[PDB]
Amino acid sequence: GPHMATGQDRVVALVDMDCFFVQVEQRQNPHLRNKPCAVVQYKSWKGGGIIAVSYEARAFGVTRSMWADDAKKLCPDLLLAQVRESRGKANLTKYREASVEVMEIMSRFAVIERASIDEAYVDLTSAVQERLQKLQGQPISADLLPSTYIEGLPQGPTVQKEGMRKQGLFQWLDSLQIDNLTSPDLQLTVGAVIVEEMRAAIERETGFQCSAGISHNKVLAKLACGLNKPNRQTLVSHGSVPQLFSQMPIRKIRSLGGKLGASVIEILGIEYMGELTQFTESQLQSHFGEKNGSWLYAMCRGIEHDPVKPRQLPKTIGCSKNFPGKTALATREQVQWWLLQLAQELEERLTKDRNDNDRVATQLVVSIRVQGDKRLSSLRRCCALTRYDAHKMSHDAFTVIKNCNTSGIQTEWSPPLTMLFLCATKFSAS
DNA sequence: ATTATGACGCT
DNA sequence: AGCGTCAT
Ligand SMILES: Nc1nc2c(ncn2[C@H]2C[C@H](O)[C@@H](COP(=O)(O)NP(=O)(O)OP(=O)(O)O)O2)c(=O)[nH]1
Ligand SMILES: [Mg+2]
Ligand SMILES: [Mg+2]
Repeated sequence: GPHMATGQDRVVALVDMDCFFVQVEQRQNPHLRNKPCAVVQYKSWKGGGIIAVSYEARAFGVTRSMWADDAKKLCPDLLLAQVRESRGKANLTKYREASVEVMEIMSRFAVIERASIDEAYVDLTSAVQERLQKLQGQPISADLLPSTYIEGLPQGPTVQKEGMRKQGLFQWLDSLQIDNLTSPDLQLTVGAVIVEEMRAAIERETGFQCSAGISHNKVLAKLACGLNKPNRQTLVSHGSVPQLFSQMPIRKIRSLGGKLGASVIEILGIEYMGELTQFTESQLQSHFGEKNGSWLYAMCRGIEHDPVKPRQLPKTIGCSKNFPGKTALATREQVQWWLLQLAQELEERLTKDRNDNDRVATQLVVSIRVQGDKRLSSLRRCCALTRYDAHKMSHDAFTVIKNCNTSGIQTEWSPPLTMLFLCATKFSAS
């Protein structure tokens, strides 16, 4: 009743750049704009692997993870841009720099948490209180929400999508009590106004379009963001959760798309998020552990407490390359050469990070994969990172991994290596 | 032969 | 510390 917390204390948004790497390449090359196009890394093997797809190309069935040659079968006029190659490997610097452009604009409006190269959570609670004081009980005009969808509306008592959007928004605004400065629905609405402004600023100052979700926590904001892509934003209210979750496959919720979600489905014999409400918190904890069980009990009611961490910069800076099938490294000279290439890229990125961000990494993590292992990492070993020197870093990585070489011979490497990975971690202010 | 990252939980 | 899971 009156003591049952409803998880409506915060306003949280999730901003995700639409087909990011594609947009970066389309800004640079106008010939790619408003076309089916995709971004690929490498080229020789099956045309390269697609990692980003414009919405025009998605209409033909092109997806991430698809080989470019296969995508061309679905979409013969697909345009391709290739990721830059440096020191023998894909180099993603152009997209990281574009990411920084966007994140610095977002940070003008509120403290953000960088969740990926192209997505950030925003805690808008305080900004919303400020705007509410400025409004002075003035209603919110639909004109201030020109790209906003209200999930679940319209309902009750009509052909085109923009008309649908406007009907739902009008129903939402008509039911708003702008008198009450602590109304959660009002707070979400003002949050949506602020996100319209943030998205307008991003597009004006970078050329990039994005989608966004506005709700009371990170998981609902993330789910909301996906409901109306591209170039739109969606408000998911607390009240919309029962209907939304009643047909929502468990795997759609961030963190339940893998083994844990499969176990929820299999153990409980359910399919949809909403079905979780019928279990007690102790029941869920008994199946899935204390932490997961409490999290699921709250999440299926729309409640989640994970804070938006004030963290605009990545916590690690890493370099990795796969050596699949027959390209695997089977000589010591090979392993040393590729460790050096990875370490030279890492040195370049670390030196730029130190100059930009007043910090220094102190730990080097070396990960390898050996032929035959189905795991991402076969071995992970750390050593000290005391100088930004590529030859030192590559020598240190070789020292920590050299005992994996089964070959009695000194020149050969067996079993051959199918992945190398260097990661700088444990930053300190400098 | 998807690949290149990056975050975080467990023990 | 090293490994696994979840992303994508
Ligand atoms: N190197 C690499 N980059 C990747 C990979 N997957 C994605 N990227 C890169 C390329 C992506 O552009 C970027 C952002 O990832 P998303 O937000 O998941 N996809 P997007 O923004 O394209 O589409 P949407 O409109 O649905 O949000 O990360 C990968 O496996 N490897
Ligand atoms: Mg995106
Ligand atoms: Mg993203």
